[PDB]
Amino acid sequence: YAKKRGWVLGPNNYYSFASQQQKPEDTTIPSTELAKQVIEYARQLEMIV
Amino acid sequence: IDAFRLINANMMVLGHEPRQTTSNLGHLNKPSIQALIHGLNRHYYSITINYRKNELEQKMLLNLHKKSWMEGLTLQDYSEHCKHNESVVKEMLELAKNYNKAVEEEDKMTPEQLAIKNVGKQDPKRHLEEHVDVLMTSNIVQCLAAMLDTVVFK
Repeated sequence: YAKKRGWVLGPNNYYSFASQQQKPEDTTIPSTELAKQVIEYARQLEMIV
Repeated sequence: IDAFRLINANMMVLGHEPRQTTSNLGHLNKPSIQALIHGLNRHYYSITINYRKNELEQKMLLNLHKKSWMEGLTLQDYSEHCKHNESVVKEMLELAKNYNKAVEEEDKMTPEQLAIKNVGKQDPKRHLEEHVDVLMTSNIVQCLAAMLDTVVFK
């Protein structure tokens, strides 16, 4: 376990390290492409089918 | 608009126009019954009118119903916009209440008699296409203009 993995037995414990993230969000990255759906909605609805 | 041109009575037998083309004979109408009752073709003759246009006024007669970019980038107000959507859907429920009755009803009546018992208060299928068009074009433009104010601005 000390060589295939880490988990070095120091002072009387196997020690874990950081296993987390930041979770960023923009939610206006879709604002280019959600506009592409809305233009497509009025596209097919206005065309003589 | 209308314009006329007097003719003599001394030449009532002799011809008054030589008629070398079709442009003032059968075009723009045959003369109306309430105007030939006094006039055409006694004592005068009618005449044709068109519209010449210089390019300079033609270009500005085209564009006088448009606005600035302020009108193109409004977001009306979300309180009344939700209130308007709350309004229209509410009677649209009631239009659907009446729509279930009439479509199911269909008395076998050879439908011109359906088309005489509907003048009155009867209105399924007519408001139902109408309010959907209003709920469509309001919600799409209110979304799509709010889309651009984030992509463009900052």
